[PDB]
Amino acid sequence: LVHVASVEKGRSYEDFQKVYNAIALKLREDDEYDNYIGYGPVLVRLAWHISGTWDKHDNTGGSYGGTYRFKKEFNDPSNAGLQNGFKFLEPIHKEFPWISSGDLFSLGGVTAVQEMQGPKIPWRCGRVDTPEDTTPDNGRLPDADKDAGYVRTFFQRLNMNDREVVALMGAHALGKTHLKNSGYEGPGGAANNVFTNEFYLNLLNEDWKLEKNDANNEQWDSKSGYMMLPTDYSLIQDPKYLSIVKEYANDQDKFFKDFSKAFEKLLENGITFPKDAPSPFIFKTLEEQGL
Ligand code: HEM
Repeated sequence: LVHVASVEKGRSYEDFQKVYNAIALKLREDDEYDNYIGYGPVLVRLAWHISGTWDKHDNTGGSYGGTYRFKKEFNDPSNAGLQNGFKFLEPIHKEFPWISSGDLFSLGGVTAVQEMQGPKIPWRCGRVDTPEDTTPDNGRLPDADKDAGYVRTFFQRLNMNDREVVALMGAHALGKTHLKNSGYEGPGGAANNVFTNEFYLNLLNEDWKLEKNDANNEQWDSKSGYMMLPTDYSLIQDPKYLSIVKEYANDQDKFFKDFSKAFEKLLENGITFPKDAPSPFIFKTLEEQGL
């Protein structure tokens, strides 16, 4: 099963920077969402979930086909809440109808990370919509109530190693768990709409207690009002993960560089890029453009 990137006809860097900018401008404008967290975190999560269905063994799932637009995937219990990100992107897609669904969903994630002051994430165009029967079944996204061995094995299916897993998980600095979506409640820290290495700092520095939430699920809580999922906390229970958590807690730049690599890889898993494909694009932020 081969998915060849095909550039939207006649489009180039400038066209995608316009789409970036529209997303970024709406991120700034629609600031009220989720008690003023804004849409950044949910857009990052959407980009991850549309990519995280990939299976390296047979190249099913993955961002290429844009299949989140079909009800089977839209309604995956694992994706509860992401409809808010999709709705955000609707007017963007209406303005730029030429962009593929997979390019739009993944570009939303890149735009959110950069506009939240995260690392630059190189991004490649050319995902092509595929039909409804290519939508992957529910159940390929990870459970949160599990341990380090679960996490490690899970991410092998996405061809991610320990360092890539721990780097990717730093995105959990962003946003919050919502009890009605996932059966977990609370943010992971104070800086949850700016992209930093706070996830690692808080894992190491907060005093965590294993409590039950109102949905009768266990989660790790701090007196400062933060929470970690069991799978988050597993990163400091496993000795190999813990070393890498300490590394990123002590080196912001290294976290940024490793996140950027792992996130681009996640977003590109399953896609074959022709040798004569354009190079990856690095979009300017609104701030860099004076916009
Ligand atoms: C073991 C892997 C992971 C598990 C079990 C997991 C689980 C969760 C769960 C349960 C939530 C809360 C959803 C809700 O209640 O609204 C969440 C939120 C989120 N996740 Fe993860 N996740 C994992 C990996 C990742 C990765 C790799 C990324 C992206 C690089 C990511 C990005 C996010 C973001 C940004 C949020 C906040 C969303 C919001 O505030 O609306 N997650 N995740």
